[PDB]
Amino acid sequence: PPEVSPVTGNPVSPHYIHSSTLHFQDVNGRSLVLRGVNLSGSAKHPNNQPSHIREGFWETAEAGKGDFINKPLNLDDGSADLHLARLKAWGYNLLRYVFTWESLEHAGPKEYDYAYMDYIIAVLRKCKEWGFRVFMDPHQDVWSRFTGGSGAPLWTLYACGIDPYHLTATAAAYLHCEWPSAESPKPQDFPAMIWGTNYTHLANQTIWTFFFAGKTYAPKCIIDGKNIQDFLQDHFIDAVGELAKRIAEEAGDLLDECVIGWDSINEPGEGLIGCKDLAVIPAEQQLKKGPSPTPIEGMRLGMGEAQDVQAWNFGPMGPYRGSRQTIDPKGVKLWLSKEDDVKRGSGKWGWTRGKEWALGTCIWAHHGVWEIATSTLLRPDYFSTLPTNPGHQVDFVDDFWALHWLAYSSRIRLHHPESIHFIQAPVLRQPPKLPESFLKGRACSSPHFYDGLTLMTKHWNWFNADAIGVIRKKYWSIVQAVRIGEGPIRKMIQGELAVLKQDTIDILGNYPTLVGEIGIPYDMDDKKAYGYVDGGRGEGDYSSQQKAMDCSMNACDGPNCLNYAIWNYVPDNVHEWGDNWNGEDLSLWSVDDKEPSPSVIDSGDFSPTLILDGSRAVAAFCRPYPVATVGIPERIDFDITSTKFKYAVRVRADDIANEQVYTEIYLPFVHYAASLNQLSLDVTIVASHGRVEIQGQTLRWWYPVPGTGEEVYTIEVQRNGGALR
Ligand SMILES: CN1C[C@H](NC(=O)Cc2ccc3c(c2)NC(=O)CO3)C[C@H]1CO
Ligand SMILES: [Mg+2]
Repeated sequence: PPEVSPVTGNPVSPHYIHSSTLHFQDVNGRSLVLRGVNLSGSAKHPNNQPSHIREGFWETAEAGKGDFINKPLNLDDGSADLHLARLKAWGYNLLRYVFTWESLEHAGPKEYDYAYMDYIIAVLRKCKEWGFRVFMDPHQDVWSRFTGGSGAPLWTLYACGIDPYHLTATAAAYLHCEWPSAESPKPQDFPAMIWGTNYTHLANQTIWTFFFAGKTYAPKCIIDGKNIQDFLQDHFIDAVGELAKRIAEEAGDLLDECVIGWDSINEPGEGLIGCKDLAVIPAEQQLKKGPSPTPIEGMRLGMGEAQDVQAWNFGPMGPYRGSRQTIDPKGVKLWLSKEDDVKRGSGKWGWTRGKEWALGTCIWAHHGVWEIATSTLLRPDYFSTLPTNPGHQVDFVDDFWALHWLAYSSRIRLHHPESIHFIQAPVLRQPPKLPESFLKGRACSSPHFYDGLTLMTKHWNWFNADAIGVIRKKYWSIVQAVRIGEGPIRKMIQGELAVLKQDTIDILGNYPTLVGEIGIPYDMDDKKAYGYVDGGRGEGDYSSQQKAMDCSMNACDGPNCLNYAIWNYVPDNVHEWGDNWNGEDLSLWSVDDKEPSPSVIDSGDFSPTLILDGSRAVAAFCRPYPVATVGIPERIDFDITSTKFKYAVRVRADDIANEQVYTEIYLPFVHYAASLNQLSLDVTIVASHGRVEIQGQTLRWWYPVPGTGEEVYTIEVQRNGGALR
């Protein structure tokens, strides 16, 4: 690695993690692997406002409030250190830190919650004191909580001319708090993983088109003298930059040593950009479930007109058409009236709206996309090209997302000069070619991956299918994408993670890859493992959950040897409501599943209750792996049943190896302890070269580099006497 930064040309801190090659590297040239969790989804919503509670949901946000203090970690009751000790004891060295635009700018435009950013600083310092590397996640889901997920403050909806209280009657967004109606909600009946379909309902279809391309498809949406595009992007970027600046000015010791970089905006929605025909839902749209209006059908509903729409079920091979369904808004419109914009919109939050921004009527009709009098669609391919140049067919990633990233990454570097750009292309899209003028040899691909079949069906199936192959039309038929049996399924999923690596080197360059999100649902089979069904039979049996996560985790091993962050870790998770967000339940830990310095955790002299009590399928997500390596990682293999761990390293004659520069491997007590009834490893170790040493949950491996060329060394570990109970 170089002696100066490829971004600034200055010398680097000793803690610097290089991100200019296919692997993270410390200053001694050791390849680093960073593995951990997202902390935390609990930060998606304010205190006492879980997704399923409607009381106070709208009122507090209307008053400009947004109390996220002590999320994700309560710094007042001493629980924060225990949680971090548990994560560190599981061997994690990485945290994807979750924060929302709402939590920063809920009071109003440019009225930032500086107390909450100080809280974030206070949490990040504990993380630094516990030895975690962190990168920051500006997080959202289907734009905002008020459109069915998480992210942006309520006032952005009014800024877009939308009356939040008409979203349900229009079916422009499905809110857990208001399912099936705002009058008689039954949050527990909220269909599984339906919240994601909000991306293909009118509110998100509109707002995301504004955000990434307002100047192109909505040129008459002027707000404060700017197109809504700049209004929204400036305000989102300014907010995140305001947090980075604060950290830079008030806690600069965090930068690079702990906070190594910033993720791009989370899973950005595409809106209607690229829609080839507003009259149909393309067969390529992979996710359909429940009532699924086409774009024009949703717009007609947005004007209060009843529509008979197709409903979709999710079957073993993906969505398929069920029965048709009639949505009747009974005349209720989605669009804020002029009167309400004065009382609740522009006049309340403090902006001026342009004369040509028609209110109380559909904004796409106002731009000639369809005619309201006849309810007829006029320009079905309007988002397919540029109105100014119909010859150019749009690519959302290249033409709109990339331009946003350019402005976003610039701000990040402005306040965090040595920041790694963790590049998150839109879900299941390849990243764009980005200019080295902006990457500057300090970037990492941060794609997400989920076992999609397992996540939608909340079941570990005896079959599975190659999602990425289907998207890339690899197979003549979707049936040829199916695999049967653990082996084939695991090999298939490992091959899917390999595509993420291929995307990086082919497109971005010789940079590392890190799976920013990966995980499996624990609320499987109607919560049999929580004891909810079959007269309580199966309570505590996480066999299916353990196999699903073991398969996802194994996919990051093999030849991939990937960095990743598991989704997720929710201190306030419970069996009844899961993660308290849209019925998702992906937490590794729950108080409902229960029956201290850093130095003591490094010592291994802690109680086994810390690493097991409250965990779910801990055998799958707490695994051996090499934190730092002299050379390049070539292959990781770990087997729960036998506890057998095998790691191959490609060592090169030019690599640096000596007494203080060695390979370090985490060996979890969970799999290798003598007993879990001090704690100690009870293992047999076989190394092709060099010597080894054991203390706590840490294995140190000294070996010499080859005299010339490169050779592959191996180390094998296995618990004495089989696996634990
Ligand atoms: C657990 N929830 C799930 C949700 N995010 C997504 O669903 C996006 C996604 C990414 C990668 C994927 C697929 C989907 N689908 C595939 O089939 C394989 O790769 C948000 C997250 C936390 O709240
Ligand atoms: Mg103002």
